[PDB]
This record gives sequence, structure tokens and C-alpha cells, in this order.
Amino acid sequence: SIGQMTDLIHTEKDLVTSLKDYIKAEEDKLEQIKKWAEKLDRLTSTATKDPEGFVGHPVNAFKLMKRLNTEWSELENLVLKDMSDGFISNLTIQRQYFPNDEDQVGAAKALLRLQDTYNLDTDTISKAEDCFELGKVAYTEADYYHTELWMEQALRQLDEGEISTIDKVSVLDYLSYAVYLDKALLLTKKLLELDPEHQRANGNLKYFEYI
Amino acid sequence: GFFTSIGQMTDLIHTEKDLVTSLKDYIKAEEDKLEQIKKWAEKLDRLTSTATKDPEGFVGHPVNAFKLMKRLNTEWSELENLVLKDMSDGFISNLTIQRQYFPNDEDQVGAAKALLRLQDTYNLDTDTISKGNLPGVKHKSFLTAEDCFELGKVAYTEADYYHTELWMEQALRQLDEGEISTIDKVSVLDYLSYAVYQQGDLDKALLLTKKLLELDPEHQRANGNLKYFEYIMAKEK
Amino acid sequence: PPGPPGPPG
Repeated sequence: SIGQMTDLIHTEKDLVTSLKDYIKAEEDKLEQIKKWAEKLDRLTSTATKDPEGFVGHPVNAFKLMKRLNTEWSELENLVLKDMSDGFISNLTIQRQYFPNDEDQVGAAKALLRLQDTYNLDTDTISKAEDCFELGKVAYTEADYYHTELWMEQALRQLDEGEISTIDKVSVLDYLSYAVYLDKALLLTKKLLELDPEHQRANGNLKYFEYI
Repeated sequence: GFFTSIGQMTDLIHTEKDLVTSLKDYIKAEEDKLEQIKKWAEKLDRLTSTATKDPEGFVGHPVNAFKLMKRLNTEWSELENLVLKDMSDGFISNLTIQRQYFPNDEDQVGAAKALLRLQDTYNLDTDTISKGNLPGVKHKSFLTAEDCFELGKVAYTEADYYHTELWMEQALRQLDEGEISTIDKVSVLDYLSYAVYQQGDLDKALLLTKKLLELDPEHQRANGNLKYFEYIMAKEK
Repeated sequence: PPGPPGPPG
């Protein structure tokens, strides 16, 4: 649907502003905690220079007893004050109208369909973790065709230096399955050169050899 | 023990320095999380500003919609996760552990009383002590108006209105010269007018209560003290 | 007749 979405972006922008308020508030608390730390850092440095003389001063002793007894407690409370309560409560409230796992696969599956409807090639569509998710959605549906296309597309994006949270090894294992000997044997050998510690990579390559 | 008093404060100083290191590492951890979140929010600002300038054309192409679904379903949770991550536990654990070794209320009055005792002992006016001019000694150390207020309060609890009067005046002077402080003049005049009353300076107590009411005309006790003072004085005649 | 000052206190 679309009209529903228009309300969602509205929700998301308004969430970004609330997110902006959270950031500003944490920053102020962080700034306060830092100023206090610097002051304490100076007194403790001056004091450490000559400890006995320092506490030796009746004014410093009184100041010392009070700071430990009263002031560090006020500092702790600030440290403990959570600044995210307003934002987090709001996000929870806005989250009723969020799509869920089933919506995300719905839009993903739709994408596969669109790739299919207008015959866009994998190079064409992107112009990587995203790519990884898609190869896997097809694989789940035993769509080994789209799995091959998509793992190959992710690798293309990774080799081209797009650092991503996905480990390349997870990508090549499914792809070698996806090919399913020559492309499979080649990709499996490719998997094992970078990461020798993959169990199911080794035993299969050994299995590929006998056939 | 006199030398065990100093040994205890010296140990307390080393403990307090270490609390500062633990505190600085905490600050360092918050700054890193906040900077990540800040980058992340800005990135989200870009995605949303560009979306909002043509929301309908944007949402129809399903690849974008896919992207829209994933961000709310997945990326905003990762962010909630990052946002909710507490960075203070290392510091708090350490502090919780160190408070076993902290002084209590009693150690704080003791240090206050030692100040009162040196003042009495060397015959110092309060402004001299507060300004750090003690019998030659370097280095100078100083009292805030709020420190003065606290000393005034320690004396008060012992019903020592002589020192109560003295220190409240010192606090008051410093607020009047323009010191920024968490303590307010009304609190000081409250205690001050009172100490002046115990000591039998009816005139001074009346005047000071009037100064308080100038700042706080609905101060309940000060209004009561005003009527009272005026009554006894008319009757001393 | 008025009452005496309470603790500030």
C-alpha cells in the first residue's frame, strides 16, 4: 500500500526529531559530567602532588569529607539519569504501526517479482547486505536461480570495496549450493582459500572431486 | 589518631583519583556511543528529507519500499539497541565498591568543627579563612558560599549560634559580592536571623528577617518571626 | 500574643 506509507514516513521523520532531542539531551548531560570530571581531575592532581600537606589543610579536609559524602552521590545520580526515556517510550508507541518481519519479506518478494517483471539484471538493479538477504530469501523458497544471481551480485559489490557486516564466507557457501560441478567446484575452492576453517566447505570439495 | 586521620584522608585521595579515572573512561565510552548514534541520526536525516520531498513517487518503486520496510523493522531496532546500551556499569560497579571506604556524616562534621576550632584558636574572622589567608600556609584553598552555608549549619545543629551567625554572614557576603552558588540568600537569612535571635540581638534579628521578606514576602516563618520580634520589643518597655 | 521562632532548622 502507499497511503499507509505516507503516514509511516511522517512517523519516521518525527522519530528522527525525537532522536535529535535525545542526542542533544545526552550531550548536555555528557558535558556536565565532563566538567565535573575535569574539576575533580585538577583537585586530585594538585593533591597527589603532595597528599599529606593537602589533606593537612583543614579547608581541604572539610572539602574532602563533603565531596565524598555528598557530591559524588550527586554525580552518580547524574551518571545514572537515563536520557532516552522520552524517546524510547515514544518509539514503543510509534512501533504499533511499524511493519514487521512479514512485511519486510513481502516487499523483498515483490522486489524479486519486479526484477522478474521488467527483466532487470543484477548489475542493473543495484545501480550488499541487502543483496545477501535477497539471495537467501530465494534460497529459502528453493529458488536456486535467484540465489546464484544474488550471491554473485553481493560478491561483485564486496570485491569492489563496499565493506559490510556480512561475512563473505556465508555468501559463498550458499552460492556453491546455488550453482548446484565446474562453477560449484570453483566457488568452493574459492571459499576455502580465504577461510580454511569451514567444515562444510572442505568435505563437499572432497565430495566434488570424487564425482 | 591524628596521624591516622591524615593517613585515612591520604588513602581517600588516592581512592578519589582512581574514581576519576573510572569516570573519564565512562565519559569516553558515552562519547563513542553518542558519536555513532549521531552519525546514524544524520544518515537517517538524509534518507527522510529526500523522501519527504516526493513521498509518493518514492514509495511506489518497490525496491525503495523494501528499503523502507527494512529500516523500521530492522535498522531502528538496532538503533534502539545501541541507544539503550548502558555504558556506565564499569564505573558504577567500581564506585559502589568504593563507597564502603567513604567517610560518613560524622567525618564531615568533624572536619567542619576542626575549621571552627582553628578559627577560634587563631582568632580569624571568617572572610580570612574563606579567602585562604591562613597563618602562613600555601597553598591557598577556598570556601564557596555553599561551603560557608554548610559550616553555618554544622554549628547550628550543635546550637552554636556564634559560629552559625558568623558563617551565614560569610556565605551571605559572598552571595552579595556576586558568587554563583546553589545556595540562595533566603536560606541563609533564615538561619542567620535565627542565630542572631538566640544570641539576644533583637534589633539585628528584626532587620534581617525584614531583608528575607524583601526577597520572599510570603516566607511563612519570617512573617511569624517579624510579628514576634516586634511584639517582644514593644513589651521590653 | 505571637509565638516564638521555630528552627530554620
